Amino acid sequence: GLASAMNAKIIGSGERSMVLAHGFGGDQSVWDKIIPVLSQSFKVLVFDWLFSGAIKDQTLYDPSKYNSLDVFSDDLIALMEELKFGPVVFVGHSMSGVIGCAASIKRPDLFTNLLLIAASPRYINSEDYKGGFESKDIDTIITSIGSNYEAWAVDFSSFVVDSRDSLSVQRFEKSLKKMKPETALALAKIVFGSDEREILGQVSVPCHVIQPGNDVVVPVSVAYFMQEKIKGKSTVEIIEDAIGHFPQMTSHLELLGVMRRLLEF
Repeated sequence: GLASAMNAKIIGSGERSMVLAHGFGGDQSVWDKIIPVLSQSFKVLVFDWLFSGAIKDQTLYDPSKYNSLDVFSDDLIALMEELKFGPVVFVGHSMSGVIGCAASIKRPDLFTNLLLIAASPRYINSEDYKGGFESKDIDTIITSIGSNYEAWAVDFSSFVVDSRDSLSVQRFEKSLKKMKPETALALAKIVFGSDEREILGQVSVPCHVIQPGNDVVVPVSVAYFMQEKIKGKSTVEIIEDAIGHFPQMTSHLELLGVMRRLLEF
């Protein structure tokens, strides 16, 4: 029953298969600008993660089940199996990047390539690793989500979406505001406090780390960290004029250029 709950759709035709997986607080409409071109060359699976505001039944998401990022890769594989879909080029935005990595370790046979878009294995800074945020900042984000959610959604969307693209800032604000605030909080704990650094060494499927030139959520060094740690073939592609965390919304032709180069279409 995962396909109906997750609003799963396969868009396009032909012998190439792709999955587009949205990130924190989003839904599948984040892909709207690039899905027309991609569907000319790929069968594209899009869906909403069960935390999304787009899920019709907002009571489905249980933080007791969703207590680590690991659980989402199980959902992904189950959905692909239910759809008899694969193997795929998996395109994962943000949290979905490491989710796709984990999925590829669980089922290497389902994943031909991984494209990670502004992905990070860890946001929290330590002595040996720079993720972009101090632990105290992550805690404050979460208490902000849990104190005045709507205000937080306005501030957060303005923080992480290219301020040159007001329409995209508003689209993401809208998506965030559709979330159940308790679900957003539960999710933020496991995403913003994640540590998936150790799984990278197990990734054997070819990987492409696509990184905005200036993203407050992911410092450039994280992209190069992932490339270094990933076992299989791996490249880093910087989109130099990309700002913020949503290049598929705010630098979409640049992103399609990179994808065309990487995937030869």
